[PDB]
Amino acid sequence: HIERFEVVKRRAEMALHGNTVYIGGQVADDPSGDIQDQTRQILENIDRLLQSVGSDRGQVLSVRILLAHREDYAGLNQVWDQWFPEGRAPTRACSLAELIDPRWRVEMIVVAARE
Amino acid sequence: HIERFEVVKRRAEMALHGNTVYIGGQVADDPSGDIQDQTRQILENIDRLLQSVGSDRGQVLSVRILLAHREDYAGLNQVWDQWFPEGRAPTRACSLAELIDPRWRVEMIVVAARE
Amino acid sequence: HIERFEVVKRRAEMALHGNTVYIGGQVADDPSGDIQDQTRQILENIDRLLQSVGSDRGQVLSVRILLAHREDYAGLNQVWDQWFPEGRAPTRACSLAELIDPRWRVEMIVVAAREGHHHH
Repeated sequence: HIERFEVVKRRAEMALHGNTVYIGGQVADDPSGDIQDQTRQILENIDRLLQSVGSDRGQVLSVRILLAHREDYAGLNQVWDQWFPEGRAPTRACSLAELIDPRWRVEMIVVAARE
Repeated sequence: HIERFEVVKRRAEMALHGNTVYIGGQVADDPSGDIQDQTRQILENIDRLLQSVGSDRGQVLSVRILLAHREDYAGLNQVWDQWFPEGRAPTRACSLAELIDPRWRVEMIVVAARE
Repeated sequence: HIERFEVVKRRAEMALHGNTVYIGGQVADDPSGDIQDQTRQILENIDRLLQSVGSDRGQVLSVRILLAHREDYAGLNQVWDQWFPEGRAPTRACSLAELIDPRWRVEMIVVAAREGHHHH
């Protein structure tokens, strides 16, 4: 009784297992912009996915952040550090990575809870 | 007498915690072939591992795919995109990475359910 | 409800969801040391975090290991092999990665169980 969302042959965007939510690699739908813009797009899409299963921004457990360029780290954090409800930031791990599309400045992978 | 010198690797292959399955990084047993062959080997090993604990290919939650070479992306997907039952692909995040053994074309890290 | 530990705007060091423990990216507090030193520092901080919630190093489920330099692989594994009770080491996946601070030789990301009522 795994529930899946936005499913194609290649992937589900999201899978729910009991009360645990898995969200696969998230990138900006419009990767033409800067790190701040792409970060915001990804976080907003995460908001939308979470709301669709009865979760929310305060229920995130872990985020893996794959960052394309070191120079973008401050801009990533500018958006991220203002985002989560007070005292409810998830665990986080950010490193540099080579992503499939050279336009992507960042990719996130998420585990969350659903009450 | 005889003295034996070996390289011995004792791998934590899987850990089960209630109804969630964590699989250690998986690579091809025989990494001499192309991306298609290596991808097939790893997915087949995942079938065997999941079978052994009462899970299956339709119960995968997340797969992190670490691809060694950009040129192998299409070949990875050629196999992957035909693998999963309809509506049952896991969440996925693929990026390029330098792997421990230069022979490996891909490594996969799996979380699955056993219901 | 989720319980979080060592929380700032940027991150919680640890989040507990029922009996599953998530610990975020762990790097050495003092990164001037070699791979063995940094690996020990990281595993000790993981130990402290786990025990604070009633888990322990025999209850880890997965560790993602991001290694900065190929020549450090043997040193990482030397400590790893000295650390965990026989047969109870967690699943792992190690690859080479560029980390944010060039001084960091390794970074680990952890999922663990919190089973029993073990006091530390």
